[PDB]
Amino acid sequence: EILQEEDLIDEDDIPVRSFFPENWLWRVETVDRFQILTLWLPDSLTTWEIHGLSLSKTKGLCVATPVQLRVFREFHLHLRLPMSVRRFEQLELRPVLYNYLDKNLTVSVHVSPVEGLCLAGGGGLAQQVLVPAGSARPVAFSVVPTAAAAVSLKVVARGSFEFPVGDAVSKVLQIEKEGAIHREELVYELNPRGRTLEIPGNSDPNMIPDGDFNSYVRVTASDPALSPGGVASLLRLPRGCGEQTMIYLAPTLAASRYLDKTEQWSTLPPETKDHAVDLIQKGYMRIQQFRKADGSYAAWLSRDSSTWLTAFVLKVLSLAQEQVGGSPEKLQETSNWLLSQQQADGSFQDPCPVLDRSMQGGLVGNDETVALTAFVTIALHHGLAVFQDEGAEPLKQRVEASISKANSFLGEKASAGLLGAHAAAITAYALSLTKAPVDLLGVAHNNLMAMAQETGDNLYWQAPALWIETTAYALLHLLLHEGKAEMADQASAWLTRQGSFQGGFRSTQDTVIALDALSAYWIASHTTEERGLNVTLSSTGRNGFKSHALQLNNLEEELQFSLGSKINVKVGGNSKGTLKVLRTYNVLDMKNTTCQDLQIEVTVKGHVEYTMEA
Amino acid sequence: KPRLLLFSPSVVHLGVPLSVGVQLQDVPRGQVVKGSVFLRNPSRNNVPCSPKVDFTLSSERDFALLSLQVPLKDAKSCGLHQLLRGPEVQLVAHSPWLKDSLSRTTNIQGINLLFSSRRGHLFLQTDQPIYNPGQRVRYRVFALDQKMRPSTDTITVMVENSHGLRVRKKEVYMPSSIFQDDFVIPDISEPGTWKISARFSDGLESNSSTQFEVKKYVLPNFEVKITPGKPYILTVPGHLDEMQLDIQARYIYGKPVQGVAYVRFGLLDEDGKKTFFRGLESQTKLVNGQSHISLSKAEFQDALEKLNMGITDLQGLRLYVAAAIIESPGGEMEEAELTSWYFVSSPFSLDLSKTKRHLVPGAPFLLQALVREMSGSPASGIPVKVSATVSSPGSVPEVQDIQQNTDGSGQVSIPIIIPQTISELQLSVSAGSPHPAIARLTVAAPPSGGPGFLSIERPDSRPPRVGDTLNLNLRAVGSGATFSHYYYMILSRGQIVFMNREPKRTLTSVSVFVDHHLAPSFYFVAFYYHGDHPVANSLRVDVQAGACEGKLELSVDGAKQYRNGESVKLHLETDSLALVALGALDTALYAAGSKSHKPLNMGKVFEAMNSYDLGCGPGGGDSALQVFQAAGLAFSDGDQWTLSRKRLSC
Amino acid sequence: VQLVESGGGLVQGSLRLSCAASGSDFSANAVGWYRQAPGKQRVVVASISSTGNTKYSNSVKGRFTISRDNAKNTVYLQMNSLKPEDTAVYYCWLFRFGIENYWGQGTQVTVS
Amino acid sequence: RVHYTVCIWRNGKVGLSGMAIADVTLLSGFHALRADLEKLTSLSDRYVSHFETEGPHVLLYFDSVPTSRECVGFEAVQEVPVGLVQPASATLYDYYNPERRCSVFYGAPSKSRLLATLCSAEVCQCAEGK
Ligand SMILES: *[C@@H]1O[C@H](CO)[C@@H](O)[C@H](O)[C@H]1NC(C)=O
Ligand SMILES: *[C@@H]1O[C@H](CO)[C@@H](O)[C@H](O)[C@H]1NC(C)=O
Ligand SMILES: *[C@@H]1O[C@H](CO)[C@@H](O)[C@H](O)[C@H]1NC(C)=O
Ligand SMILES: *[C@@H]1O[C@H](CO)[C@@H](O)[C@H](O)[C@H]1NC(C)=O
Repeated sequence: EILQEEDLIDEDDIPVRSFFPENWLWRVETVDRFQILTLWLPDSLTTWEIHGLSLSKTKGLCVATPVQLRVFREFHLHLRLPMSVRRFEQLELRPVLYNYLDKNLTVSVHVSPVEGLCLAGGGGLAQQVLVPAGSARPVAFSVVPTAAAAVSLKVVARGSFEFPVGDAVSKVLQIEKEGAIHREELVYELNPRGRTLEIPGNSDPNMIPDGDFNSYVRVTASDPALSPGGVASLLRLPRGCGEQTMIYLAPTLAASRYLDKTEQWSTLPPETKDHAVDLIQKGYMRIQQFRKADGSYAAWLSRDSSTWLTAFVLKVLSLAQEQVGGSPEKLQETSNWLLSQQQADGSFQDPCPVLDRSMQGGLVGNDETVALTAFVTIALHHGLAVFQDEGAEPLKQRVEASISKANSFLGEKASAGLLGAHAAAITAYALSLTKAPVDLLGVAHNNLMAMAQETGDNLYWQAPALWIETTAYALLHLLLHEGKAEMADQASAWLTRQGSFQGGFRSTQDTVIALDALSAYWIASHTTEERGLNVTLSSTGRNGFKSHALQLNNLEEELQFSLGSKINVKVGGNSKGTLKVLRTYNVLDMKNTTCQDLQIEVTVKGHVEYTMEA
Repeated sequence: KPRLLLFSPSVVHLGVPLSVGVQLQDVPRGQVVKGSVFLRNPSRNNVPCSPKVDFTLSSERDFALLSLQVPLKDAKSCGLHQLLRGPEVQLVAHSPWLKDSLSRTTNIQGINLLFSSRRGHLFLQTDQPIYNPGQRVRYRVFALDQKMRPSTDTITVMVENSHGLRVRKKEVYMPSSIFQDDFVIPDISEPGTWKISARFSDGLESNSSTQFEVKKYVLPNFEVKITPGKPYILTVPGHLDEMQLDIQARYIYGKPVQGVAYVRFGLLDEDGKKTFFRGLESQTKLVNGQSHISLSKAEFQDALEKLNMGITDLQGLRLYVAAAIIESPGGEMEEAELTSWYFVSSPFSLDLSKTKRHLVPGAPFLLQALVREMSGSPASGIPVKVSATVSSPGSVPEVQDIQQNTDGSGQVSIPIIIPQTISELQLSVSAGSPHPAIARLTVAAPPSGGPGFLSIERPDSRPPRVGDTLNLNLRAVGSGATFSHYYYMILSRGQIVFMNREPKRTLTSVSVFVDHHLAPSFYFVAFYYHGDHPVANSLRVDVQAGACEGKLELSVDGAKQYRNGESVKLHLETDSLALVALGALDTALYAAGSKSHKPLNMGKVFEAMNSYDLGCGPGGGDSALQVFQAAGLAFSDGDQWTLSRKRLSC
Repeated sequence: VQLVESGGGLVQGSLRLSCAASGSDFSANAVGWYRQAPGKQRVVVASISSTGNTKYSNSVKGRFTISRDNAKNTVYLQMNSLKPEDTAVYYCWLFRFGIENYWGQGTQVTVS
Repeated sequence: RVHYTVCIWRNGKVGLSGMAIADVTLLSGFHALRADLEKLTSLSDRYVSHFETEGPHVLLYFDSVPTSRECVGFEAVQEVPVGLVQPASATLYDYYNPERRCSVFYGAPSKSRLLATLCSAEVCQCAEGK
């Protein structure tokens, strides 16, 4: 029970431990097969785990075994500050003295009188402590942080001259702003009406004026076939007369293009794809030599031409032109020949009917003139692509004039009503495909709807060749007419069911059209848009006018934005997501300092010695 | 009746060369076949997706391994990214010999391949395992090509928020193969787990991520760890092993903590709900940072009776052990949890993930089992009993019993003998004495009437070290000797890195040199043809640790117990010019509350390299196609091909 | 680091009693002297801090001065008005890094 | 020689469902006498099941903490005079959830529980001086 009258090592003599990095040796360097780099150990007593990665051009990646560097001081001072300290609140510091030496030490511990902190004695008052060998002695220090931002408090423990050992630690305690932390989550919605919205500026009274005001935006995108066996079996080598060759070539081209568009070529072996291409090339040549002088494409050279088969061949060859190095001018001549056969009112003649009507599909019947007129226009339109961009300008304009005349004529016939399902179906597709006038297009669409049939789920219009073909034409019209809406999905489902039967698509006219419709439907359904939802926020705050953007083409995004007042929103894009701006600020919060559930009270009675007193 | 045979890994990664194998079969010996192989997508009118490569294989040297380049620009031009129904590209071989001589319908023969933009390896490293809000995060990403050499491609690094919200995206083109960047966590960030993702710019699904945890922590001063006496507790009827565990508290710098340990016990179900005990709390002073705490059998069951759980109910429950050590007279406390300590009915746990299915009649079915101690490292000297019951259709099912001990690495190779014309097989393997850990499986025999099978036999049955040369014995089974050669190939990381042939002999032995190209594992597909049909049988071969060739050796000046501020000398030894990327970490951070996830090491690197492997299973197959599929190969000999994979994973 | 000291001898008195340090960054580290009289334990007699702030044992404070100079890496404990109880063996004390303590052979002094 | 009296009670009915671990810290320069501390655990109605004291630190484990003001006291010894006057600290934890702490500052017999700090509505200043 005795003091020391300044018989302790000098305060300035002991080094001060102030650098406490949780991670220090962060660097990437080049080594010439050998290198020693000196390091300056940070003033923290732990076991560093030094590790490295070697990235050489020749050898490659080669991770290394960690080196457990251990830094330790025999007599030190461990000052552990709390994570959060509130200003103007009693604080308890317990810097413990660890004496691992084999001697007993009497030391003086005192907190340097850093400004902004009020010590127990108001200054550097020493607290003698006896630390026995291999023991820890806490030295409590009660302080009240009166500062505003942060204070660097250093605890100095200078030992006696019996064994001159000392250590000092300097740390900075972060005093958080007065008041609690509040979160204001403002959820919203987004859409392509209801586009622009404005989030009201904060006007709460509890907010402390002088302090922090952080706002964060969190936008979320919130995003939501026919058997390859049967279709492949349709690939057959064309043979026979000028008509029977097209019987075997039209299905072959449709099956090849269906799989091409449906991307079902992977299922079959690659040999089949080139086998299909080779058959198309052979068929293209086989029918090309049946061509007359003026591109008539008759069944026999001696026999007179038929406009029906010429249009059918023109449609088939025009589609195959993409994958076959054909000669466009021959198709141009054929289109020119077709224009000649047009009647005064815009119809088409077909002076010589084809030998076999079984390939005509649902054409044989009471009504033929309207079917041919629409059928030829579909073929004629398909021939627009083959026309070369350079030269042959007059030929095109003559086609658009005639097809428009045919489009007009179809308008009166369809509008007249009492047309058969097949004639109505083709007429609707012809007008929609060729960009017919809206009024005629509109009536044709609703006329077909009237003749529509519905017997159950995924039922519309086993089945006869007429019904299968007519449904296919309607499906093509619906898909091109304001997209697909709950009917192409339902209608096409029947076509797949009807085509899945053994030996389905009995005829060829249905087979080519049906496979054309289903391929168009499949590509329409399996397609996605950008779904962009980029939103821009703008506000006129104290700092002025600021703007931001958040592209959500793919995920979710968060972004720091410096807007302190009422903000504006500018949503764009078809995609709909969720926007929620959260603002954080300090409020005037108060509570019990005392314990609420578990309470402990301790009192001391007796006489306690002292050295310096007021 | 010759054949041209096309081999290629079942998946082609855009931007990296693709290994293709072309091999003739039954050639008249007087004709040389020439052609070219290329990728083409039939969805876009057979537009080639890669430059054509010609092989020109002859009869004297039929086998020919050739590589195809697949640049990104070529893929874009041919329209591989515009596909709608999944990724699918065709690899074809164009050779006029097919149509003119063999009289095939078309001079083309190919295989359907899946494709993916995944390529290269990205390794992300963070400053610290765990951060607290307001601190600056320093992360760097290493870009590596397929061959593990440094790359210089453009990458994009996007940091994700705890909720999955991106808060950063930096498209950086990098010539040094190392890209160091940092950011600041928001001061208001709630505790959670973040994620740093990086990917090559051109590639779209070639990403790689490293997770760091954000949590409000104060760096602990000492570490507490609870080590149970045995990681398992027997719960068999009658006998209940005593539950004793040790508690150790040690200051980070190494000295032993001197405090008091307060322990509480409880049970956990599968989800994690806790059922704490009452009155079983044990508090004891730590002598030299040690406290041996055990539960007597009498008091444990009493607590169970108090909770009416019952002995039988201890099916998969975990016995919680939480400490609250308080160093005295320090005043601070740290806590340890012991979630991973189960009640089990047997100490050992057999693993039969290496025993190949699809036995081959007439050859010794090799049984491979890994006897791993319950939640622990593999153990040695544990007798394992197997009772194989071959089910002969024409007689009573014979029963064979054979016993062997673990070699010492935890793996046991027990060869059982299987006769011909066997319907199926059922064998039960049980390692333990007493308390066996029974495990059983049934392997069905291949359909009868097919071509003779191929039996791949490895005499050693141990994982070879890099630089060794393992020998494999090939033997045809139940077939004529019409064939005159054995064709084999080696697959590593989804690439045919070796193709050759071996002449038939009485004892056909093939020496395979295991270099760094074959790591951490490789397949071995060998096939022979019985006139017209193919016969094949694969074999997955593992490889040892095979430390990096780079040979980076961090070292310090011994152990001098450096004081704070002393100048240490870090010695860096490397076998060539290299970019050493260093990081010194405070081990106290690992103690601070966290998942204690492992850092980057060879376990992750070898997993990265082997992440590209396409094969699945231990090998073997019912038919030639199935074994080619299993090994991760696409095959087509004209009249018999392999269907495209349904997915990038098996 | 090796500490070398000398200059102690019988006197009626004043002794230079200088000590030299074997380099090792003599400056920027505290230095001083220790008195070890017969029987009793070793005690501080006088010391000089790195900054120059001198401290003396209260028992013999203010009698004999302590001088440290960096020119030749040495210290002095010039004595004066020697008291008969001062007979003891002195040691040269060095104190580097704040935790490392060193002491020399120690020269003995006699009084009459 | 000084006499201590540490007391514990809880409001209860929620939040605790367990026992407590007192962590009273003695005044600087004290150390609880071992003898008086041991006799607490020897009584038939012993209030604390386990204890451990080293230097100025005392770790008392209270098996049961009731809603009443039941409590125990011990004696300390003086080994070195307290250099400066300040209020020490005492902490009570929850056995099954030590996060539920309870920090209380206790002063010397003739001193106060808080440092002299004259605080206004917005700013405060301290009068720690002679
Ligand atoms: C330190 O004090 C203890 C108290 O009993 C004593 O046993 C020990 O001998 C002392 N140290 C030395 C070096 O004498
Ligand atoms: C997104 O930005 C683009 C321009 O890049 C523009 O379309 C519009 O401003 C936003 N909305 C959509 C849907 O793109
Ligand atoms: C603290 O909580 C108690 C309830 O036990 C209440 O009586 C007291 O008023 C609270 N202190 C305040 C509101 O300052
Ligand atoms: C890449 O991202 C996808 C989806 O964003 C994810 O499923 C995948 O796991 C990521 N890759 C890695 C290696 O984590």
